[PDB]
Amino acid sequence: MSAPNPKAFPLADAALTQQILDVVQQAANLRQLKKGANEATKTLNRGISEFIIMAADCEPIEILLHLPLLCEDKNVPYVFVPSRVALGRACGVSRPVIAASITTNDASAIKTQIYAVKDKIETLLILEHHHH
Ligand SMILES: [Mg+2]
Repeated sequence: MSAPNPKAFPLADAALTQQILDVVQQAANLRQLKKGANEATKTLNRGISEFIIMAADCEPIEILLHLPLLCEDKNVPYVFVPSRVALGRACGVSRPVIAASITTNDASAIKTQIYAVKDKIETLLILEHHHH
């Protein structure tokens, strides 16, 4: 266990973290999720990312620092959760995950839950701090 990197902003609080992890889990089961920094980057480049989740304890943190920049340029919501171990479990994997992307599906059974998370993230972004 490690504390969130100072560059890991915005950081979802405990409540938002659980909300995010639960949606990530449902997205994993519905195969509406991409895992890893590279796969996440590609969803952004393709415009198929509803939102990006990153681990604040990613080490080294540099491997994912391009994501906040990319999301800001693409107007895509992004947030950091405190644990890569927890995000890994939510992704339905026995390994830590440092980045994940919930992909687009307007007919998704969990569309409303994804939209709810997006709105929460967007509100956080409005409250200061940008990577640019
Ligand atoms: Mg830019």
